[PDB]
Amino acid sequence: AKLVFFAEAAIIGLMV
Amino acid sequence: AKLVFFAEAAIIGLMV
Amino acid sequence: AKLVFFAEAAIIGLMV
Amino acid sequence: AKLVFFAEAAIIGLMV
Amino acid sequence: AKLVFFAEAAIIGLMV
Amino acid sequence: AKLVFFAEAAIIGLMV
Amino acid sequence: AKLVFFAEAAIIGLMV
Amino acid sequence: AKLVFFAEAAIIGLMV
Amino acid sequence: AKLVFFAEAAIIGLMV
Amino acid sequence: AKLVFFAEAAIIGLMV
Amino acid sequence: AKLVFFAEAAIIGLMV
Amino acid sequence: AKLVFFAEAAIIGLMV
Amino acid sequence: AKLVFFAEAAIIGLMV
Amino acid sequence: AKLVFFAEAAIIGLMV
Amino acid sequence: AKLVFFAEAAIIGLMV
Amino acid sequence: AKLVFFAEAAIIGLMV
Amino acid sequence: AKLVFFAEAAIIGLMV
Amino acid sequence: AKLVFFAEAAIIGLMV
Amino acid sequence: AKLVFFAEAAIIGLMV
Amino acid sequence: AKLVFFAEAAIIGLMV
Amino acid sequence: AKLVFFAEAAIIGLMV
Amino acid sequence: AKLVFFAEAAIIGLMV
Amino acid sequence: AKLVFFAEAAIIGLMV
Amino acid sequence: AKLVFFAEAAIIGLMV
Ligand SMILES: [Cl-]
Ligand SMILES: [Cl-]
Ligand SMILES: [Cl-]
Ligand SMILES: [Cl-]
Ligand SMILES: [Cl-]
Ligand SMILES: [Cl-]
Ligand SMILES: [Cl-]
Ligand SMILES: [Cl-]
Ligand SMILES: [Cl-]
Ligand SMILES: [Cl-]
Ligand SMILES: [Cl-]
Ligand SMILES: [Cl-]
Ligand SMILES: [Cl-]
Ligand SMILES: [Cl-]
Ligand SMILES: [Cl-]
Ligand SMILES: [Cl-]
Ligand SMILES: [Cl-]
Ligand SMILES: [Cl-]
Ligand SMILES: [Cl-]
Ligand SMILES: [Cl-]
Ligand SMILES: [Cl-]
Ligand SMILES: [Cl-]
Ligand SMILES: [Cl-]
Ligand SMILES: [Cl-]
Repeated sequence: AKLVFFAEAAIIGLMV
Repeated sequence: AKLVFFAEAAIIGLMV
Repeated sequence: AKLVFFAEAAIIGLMV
Repeated sequence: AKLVFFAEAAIIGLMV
Repeated sequence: AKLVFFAEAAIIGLMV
Repeated sequence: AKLVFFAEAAIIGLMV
Repeated sequence: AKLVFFAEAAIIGLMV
Repeated sequence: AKLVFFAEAAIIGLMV
Repeated sequence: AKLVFFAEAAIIGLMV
Repeated sequence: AKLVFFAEAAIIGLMV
Repeated sequence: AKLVFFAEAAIIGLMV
Repeated sequence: AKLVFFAEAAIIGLMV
Repeated sequence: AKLVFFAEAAIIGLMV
Repeated sequence: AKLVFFAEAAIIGLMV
Repeated sequence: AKLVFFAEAAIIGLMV
Repeated sequence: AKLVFFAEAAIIGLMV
Repeated sequence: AKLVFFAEAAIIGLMV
Repeated sequence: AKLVFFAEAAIIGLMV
Repeated sequence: AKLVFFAEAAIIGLMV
Repeated sequence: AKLVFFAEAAIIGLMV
Repeated sequence: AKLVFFAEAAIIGLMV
Repeated sequence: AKLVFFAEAAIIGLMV
Repeated sequence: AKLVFFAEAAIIGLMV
Repeated sequence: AKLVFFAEAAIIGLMV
């Protein structure tokens, strides 16, 4: 799956 | 180059 | 914000 | 998984 | 139609 | 900002 | 409109 | 050839 | 999953 | 809507 | 910021 | 629908 | 110049 | 095949 | 030419 | 023609 | 933010 | 699943 | 780099 | 047919 | 302007 | 390679 | 006109 | 790399 990253702090990566 | 991330485990970052 | 990645080496993650 | 949205009314969110 | 979401508050879903 | 949704369960929406 | 096909079962064709 | 779909109703699948 | 069609005759649809 | 032209004969213009 | 336009009538211009 | 602007004079906004 | 087509009916071909 | 138009006058359409 | 809008306040549109 | 690959096992490539 | 440049002379860059 | 290809040498085909 | 496949015979893989 | 160009040196123009 | 090539033989390039 | 500009300050131009 | 940038070194900005 | 052509004169081919 592709991996998408967000900066919220904390960085979280979500799978696609 | 653009960096594209995948998750398979292990992360793989591939480039453009 | 979403993190967009480039590689030039240095990896750069910029926030959208 | 990422949720992709369409509208046809019914709203449909499909998972990638 | 494709449904595109925005956040301004309030959520706004606009279509294609 | 644009809104991106993921199904993880729980649905979470992240801003861009 | 463009027609986009998905498989979930059942086929779902959504439009643009 | 790949089949590309439109809807106008009539459904049209054209070959690429 | 997304559905992709090909004309080979016989029409075959492959999942993504 | 965007208009997309094809040639098969006859011309077919399909829309988005 | 860039202005992105939709029409749903109301015209909506959202800022990026 | 997405709204696309052109300048020719006069402005013309066309949609998707 | 390239001709880009929309339909709104009136067909509009704009030059790029 | 897809049809691409150009304004050169005279309008000419080329197949893809 | 295409028209691109920015919010700077004042809204300014630039031609492409 | 472009070549598209699928993993079904067996890998099959379809022409476009 | 992304940076977009225009030639108007004077070159001006607008943020996105 | 569809196979997406990169080259970094090693050729990598990842499944969608 | 992204790898793009074509079929002409012989296969040709070209890169981005 | 449209000619698509790559460079790998050799320049390659492939027909669509 | 961008340059687009077609194979018709004779190769012809059209400006955009 | 394509050059993409960002503003953070300082300008950063990253490539494809 | 919009300025599109490449790098080949020389930086080239072309006008659209 | 993809090769992109422009016309200014002189032809300039730039790459991705
Ligand atoms: Cl945000
Ligand atoms: Cl280095
Ligand atoms: Cl993005
Ligand atoms: Cl997942
Ligand atoms: Cl209804
Ligand atoms: Cl997606
Ligand atoms: Cl074929
Ligand atoms: Cl009908
Ligand atoms: Cl296609
Ligand atoms: Cl801004
Ligand atoms: Cl109304
Ligand atoms: Cl944008
Ligand atoms: Cl021209
Ligand atoms: Cl009407
Ligand atoms: Cl165009
Ligand atoms: Cl699958
Ligand atoms: Cl190596
Ligand atoms: Cl894909
Ligand atoms: Cl042809
Ligand atoms: Cl060489
Ligand atoms: Cl093409
Ligand atoms: Cl202009
Ligand atoms: Cl050099
Ligand atoms: Cl552009």
